[PDB]
Amino acid sequence: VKEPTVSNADWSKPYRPFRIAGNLYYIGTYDLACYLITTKQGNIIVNTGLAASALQIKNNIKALGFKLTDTKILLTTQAHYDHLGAMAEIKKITGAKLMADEGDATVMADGGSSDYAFGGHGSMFEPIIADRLLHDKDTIQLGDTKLVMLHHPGHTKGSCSFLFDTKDEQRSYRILIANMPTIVIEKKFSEVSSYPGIAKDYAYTLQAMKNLSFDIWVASHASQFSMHSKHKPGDGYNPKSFMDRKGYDESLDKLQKEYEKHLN
Ligand SMILES: [Co+2]
Ligand SMILES: [Zn+2]
Ligand SMILES: [Zn+2]
Repeated sequence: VKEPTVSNADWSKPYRPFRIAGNLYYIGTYDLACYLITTKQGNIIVNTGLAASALQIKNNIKALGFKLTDTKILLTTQAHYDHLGAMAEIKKITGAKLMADEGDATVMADGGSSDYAFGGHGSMFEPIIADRLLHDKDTIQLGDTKLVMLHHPGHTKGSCSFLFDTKDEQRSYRILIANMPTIVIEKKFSEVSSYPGIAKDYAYTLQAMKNLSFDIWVASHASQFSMHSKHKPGDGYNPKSFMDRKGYDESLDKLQKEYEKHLN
């Protein structure tokens, strides 16, 4: 396994973990977004960072006063090394069930060596095998929390978002953990031959994502939802700073124009 060169220091830069809304917490790096969802029956972790991120993740969970041994479920939005780098390790240590969008099961099982965009040069992250293959609109229940997986292909063949309700003592929130449909290739869709449905998948995702409704959206990278504009370490609890429909729409507009060009 050889993790590709990382030029962006913020991918490994530690960041102080915080509560976003209800039982949703941010436990990722300065730019690689990882989430903890805490329930009465244990916890869900969504994403890791790079290979070395396992230490920070364990520490972040601890720092919020939760227990790593309460981890029951592992999810990802995206089978790329920047979001699955430490997943094999976290799964080993926790013994949690990994649930994955069927579209990415294969790439995950080979550590990214069959990746349509970065394949052919061996494993880019430690292979993981999912205990559950999820399809569009499958639900994941733990205690009183229920997640809906949304198949949002294109970024990866199985990239996906999660839609779920949480509550604090005053209010309930509909949260989208979105995988934004960014384009990873530099060439035209028509030339990406080992992913024949790539253009149709982007078209489907862009349309499906525009029509979603929620109170709060977050993304796979902190920068993609401007997390550092909405929250500083020490802010305390403030779900409302993550209410940002305009931000979401502006982002999908940009990604729509990108889709039209075919690349970046
Ligand atoms: Co299936
Ligand atoms: Zn990616
Ligand atoms: Zn990424």
